[PDB]
Amino acid sequence: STEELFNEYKLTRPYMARCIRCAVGSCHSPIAIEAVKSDGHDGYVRLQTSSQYGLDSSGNLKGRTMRYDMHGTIKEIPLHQVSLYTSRPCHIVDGHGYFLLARCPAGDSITMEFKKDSVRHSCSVPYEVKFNPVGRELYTHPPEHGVEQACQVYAHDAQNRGAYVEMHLPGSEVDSSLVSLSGSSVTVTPPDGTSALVECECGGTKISETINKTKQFSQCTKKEQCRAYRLQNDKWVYNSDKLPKAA
Amino acid sequence: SQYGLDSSGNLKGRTMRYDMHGTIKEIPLHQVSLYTSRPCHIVDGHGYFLLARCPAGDSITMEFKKDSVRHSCSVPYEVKFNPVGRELYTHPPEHGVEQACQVYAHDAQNRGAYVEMHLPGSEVDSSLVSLSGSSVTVTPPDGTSALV
Amino acid sequence: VQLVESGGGLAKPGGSLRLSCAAAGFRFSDFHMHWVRQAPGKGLEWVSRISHGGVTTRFADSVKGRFTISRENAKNTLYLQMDNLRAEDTAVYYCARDSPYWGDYSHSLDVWGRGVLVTVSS
Amino acid sequence: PMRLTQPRSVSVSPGQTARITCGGDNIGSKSVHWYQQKPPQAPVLVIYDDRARPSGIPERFSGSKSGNTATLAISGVEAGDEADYYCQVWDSSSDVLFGGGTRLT
Amino acid sequence: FTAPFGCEIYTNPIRAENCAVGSIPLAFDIPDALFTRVSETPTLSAAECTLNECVYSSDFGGIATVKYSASKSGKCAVHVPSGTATLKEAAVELTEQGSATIHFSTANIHPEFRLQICTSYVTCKGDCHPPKDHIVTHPQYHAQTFTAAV
Amino acid sequence: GATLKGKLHVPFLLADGKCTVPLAPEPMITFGFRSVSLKLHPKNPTYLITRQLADEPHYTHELISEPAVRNFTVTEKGWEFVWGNHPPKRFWAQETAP
Amino acid sequence: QVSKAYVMKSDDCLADHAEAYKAHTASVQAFLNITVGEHSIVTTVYVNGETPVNFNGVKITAGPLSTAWTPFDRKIVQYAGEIYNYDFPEYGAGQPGAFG
Amino acid sequence: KTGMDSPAIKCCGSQECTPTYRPDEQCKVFTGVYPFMWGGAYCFCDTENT
Amino acid sequence: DIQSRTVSSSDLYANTNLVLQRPKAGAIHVPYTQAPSGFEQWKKDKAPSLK
Ligand SMILES: *[C@@H]1O[C@H](CO)[C@@H](O[C@@H]2O[C@H](CO)[C@@H](O)[C@H](O)[C@H]2NC(C)=O)[C@H](O)[C@H]1NC(C)=O
Ligand SMILES: *[C@@H]1O[C@H](CO)[C@@H](O)[C@H](O)[C@H]1NC(C)=O
Repeated sequence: STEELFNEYKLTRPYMARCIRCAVGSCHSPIAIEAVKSDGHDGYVRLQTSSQYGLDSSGNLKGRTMRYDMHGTIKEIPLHQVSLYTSRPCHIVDGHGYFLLARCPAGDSITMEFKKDSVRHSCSVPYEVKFNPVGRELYTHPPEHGVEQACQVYAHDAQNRGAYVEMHLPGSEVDSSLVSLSGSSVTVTPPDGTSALVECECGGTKISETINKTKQFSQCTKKEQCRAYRLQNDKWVYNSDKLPKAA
Repeated sequence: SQYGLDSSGNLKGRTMRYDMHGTIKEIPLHQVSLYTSRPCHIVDGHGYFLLARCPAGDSITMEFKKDSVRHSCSVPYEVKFNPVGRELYTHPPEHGVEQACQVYAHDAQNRGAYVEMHLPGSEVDSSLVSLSGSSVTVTPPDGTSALV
Repeated sequence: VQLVESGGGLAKPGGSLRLSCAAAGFRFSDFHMHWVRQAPGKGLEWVSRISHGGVTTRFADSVKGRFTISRENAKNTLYLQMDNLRAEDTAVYYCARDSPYWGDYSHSLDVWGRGVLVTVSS
Repeated sequence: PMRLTQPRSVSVSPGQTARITCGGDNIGSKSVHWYQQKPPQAPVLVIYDDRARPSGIPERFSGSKSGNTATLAISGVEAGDEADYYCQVWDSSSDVLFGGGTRLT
Repeated sequence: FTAPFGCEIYTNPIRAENCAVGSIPLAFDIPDALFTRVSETPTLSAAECTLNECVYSSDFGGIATVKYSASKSGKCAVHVPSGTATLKEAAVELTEQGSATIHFSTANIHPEFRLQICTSYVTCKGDCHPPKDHIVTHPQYHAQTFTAAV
Repeated sequence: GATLKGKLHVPFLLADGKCTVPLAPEPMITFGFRSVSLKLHPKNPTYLITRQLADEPHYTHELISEPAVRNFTVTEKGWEFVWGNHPPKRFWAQETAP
Repeated sequence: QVSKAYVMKSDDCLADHAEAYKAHTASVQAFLNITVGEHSIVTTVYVNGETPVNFNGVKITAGPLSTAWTPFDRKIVQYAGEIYNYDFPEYGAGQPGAFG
Repeated sequence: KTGMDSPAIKCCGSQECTPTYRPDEQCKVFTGVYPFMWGGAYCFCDTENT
Repeated sequence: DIQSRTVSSSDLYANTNLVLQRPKAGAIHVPYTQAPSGFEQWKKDKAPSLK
């Protein structure tokens, strides 16, 4: 039934992205709030997040769950662990793809956080969340009773309605965990099943090579001197400004 | 309470030691929440002092849980958000221009500011005294004397 | 840097055995590992290799489809499950480590284990 | 699909220069490694690329290749050279392959 | 953000800078040895001036060509002994008899000024047109004067 | 009796630093005869501080929180404005009467 | 119960404070580029009519600024890199709830 | 909505503002960047990054 | 501020005073300063309808 709505999103992956206010200082969070749309009524908002919803870590349909990128590994968490608040706790209505339909009150910023193991990942952005009351009586909370009036609300509907955003081949993510010291030289060790692009400034001669097996550069002595790029692009990504562009 | 050192007086990364009826108990710092108008985020703690990142409000509360009993303290001190520069905002921008501002640094080094530590006053403890046989028994905790 | 093997000896035709290889002196999780056998009087013969994550494994034609390789990185050990023995498998078996400094893709071997005798006979 | 062929046994005089050959199909492009191996002891690689030696091994050894043939050259033959030697090649077909051990004497 | 005369304010030292206030009475004691005789320097004879372009503007919107017949090629100064026109350039190069270009900014709508050049002076005169933009992003270069008549 | 036993330092003191502050959207300037009209669409409440470069600064500062149009006279002897966190902008008038 | 309270400087006063000054008289100094017959110099001249700059034999004297004038009143305040004109109370007259 | 192409970091070298025809687009080539990703600095040449 | 001949039209005129700024040092993003949407602003100041 709903599996046809995910066939495009199954080809994507979550990604890490910059967030101005994490738990401590600005960081590279797994949940980065790219957009906060609140042009509807009754306080309903549609967030767009670097993490994905509705499908598990392996790409399968798994309902009320998030998959997010943690340093190259797609990790998974039930959606009920997730919390978010603008000026008072919001409520997660549904999540699909990169997008999250929630119910929020007014606020000058929106914060989204969840706890995994002992680390609390949070990301707060200054995008204003509006509460637009329908009609001529400016309520801060919908009434218990009244009359039905015309309104526009972010529907709890994931079907295709003609609005699209773009998929793009991800840029190569640099990773310093791939590079270490051994034999008093720089050794780069790509993750198995993937490839790394290694660019070292050593011996006055730039060396740029692509490797899938451990390599030791005899001409390099300090691991700061060389960069290793996680050359994995099988799964596509939204062209967020927080990621580098592929060639 | 105190931050950065454990119940025995040794160093410990992020933990709070607090007095519970004469026993210095310990709890990890991430269990200690605080809020002024929205939840805050504890940047760090050192000694009696706690550097946190909070929004504005008319009162600030710090709380945690231990032994399934909630502990909390809310005080009426005003906490205020002071934007730098000539554009007024409630939340720092995602991007902009760099300007000079004075902020509570995440820096525990010995700067030129001191508070004072004194000999503690004697603290009454009625748990030490109990009735037994129409006479009043008083039993100090081991290793510490009591004035009756 | 050391590779120390164990588990071989004497076994029966058509049966099962195990060879284990423990590594020290380097970060084992990054390097490919190899098993190479040598019969008495004859030269080296490649048995198999594993690709430092368990994602890829390779075996030779003369031992195709029979034997198994695994590696536990956290415990730092390489297992060759020595199944379906034949008589002419009798040989020494060396655990070896893939070498860096490879230039073009070539699979050099740097450090070799002592070698474990394996005998298959009634 | 590729077989590495070496002379089975070699006779050399101490103090002179000697060579052990290794040949095979498509050997010129593929790397030709060279290993020193006493019959009971563990192998130790003497040449890890077509050209270069690993650290610690004596300088008197040097590989070579031309066309579709390769060589291991020993300068100043020593009793320490008195052991078997092997030429190794890797390919995407069959992965690692060693040749017939050249018994030096 | 409130100081008069457009002063910028800085704090180490406490100070104000770039106050467009008043004037500085400079006095120069030039040594007698630095002067050079009229005979040595290029001497100009029979010069003519014409304003090939004039834009009455804050910047040097005015252009004037001087046809010259010099006694010997070289370099020498140019000036206007009056507040009517302020020149962009201090000196010009001359090659026997030819033409040279002088940039200037002006206040007069009907400009007329004595361009002093190389031990001579030429009476430049012409009519001038208004500028393009109402507001410009730099301060005046030409000394204001009462006369802006028909 | 006497109770003071020691001094202990207080951490987390104020320190200077560089600090990100927003820039409000570029103001739309329209010129006229000794006049400058600023069309302003602030995203957050911005302080428009303007003054003149004559003997009388006639400075004004206003907290604009909604879109506005502000017309100022730009005398022959200068005028300037700083809007939000942008650098100060100078403007000087000229004689362009019809 | 005997209780006593007192005022003391904030712990942050070493880095977050305002300096109340008195400003008396002006000194004008200007960075100038001076050329005389292709003898060029870039200097800092103290504009008082006294201090000369004498490079290459020509003596330059920048007389007193013709209209002596300052934007600072007699009594000023510095805070956070900004200078304010403020009639702060004299030392020993500071009143509560106000500056000083 | 303000669409944004990903910042095409070319490091230790220069770039050009290759144009297209999207509605009211702006393209600009910032010099002297030194980006940090989740895994460390994107490149090494401290200047001449684009 | 943005205007298209039809809701499904492929061509749209945009005039939002979009101007770019430098990214924060060490950060990776494309910052901009832009006029707030004229449609939202109109919704805020729209006079009551003809009804
Ligand atoms: C890792 O990448 C290298 C190339 O960078 C692969 O080596 C080549 O593989 C192809 C196809 O198998 C062969 O035709 C080439 O002859 C190989 N290279 C050389 C120079 O011999 C290698 O197979 C890859 N390994 C993995 C793990 O897939
Ligand atoms: C004055 O000289 C300095 C020398 O550094 C130069 O930078 C400056 O541009 C000069 N000003 C002018 C235009 O004379």
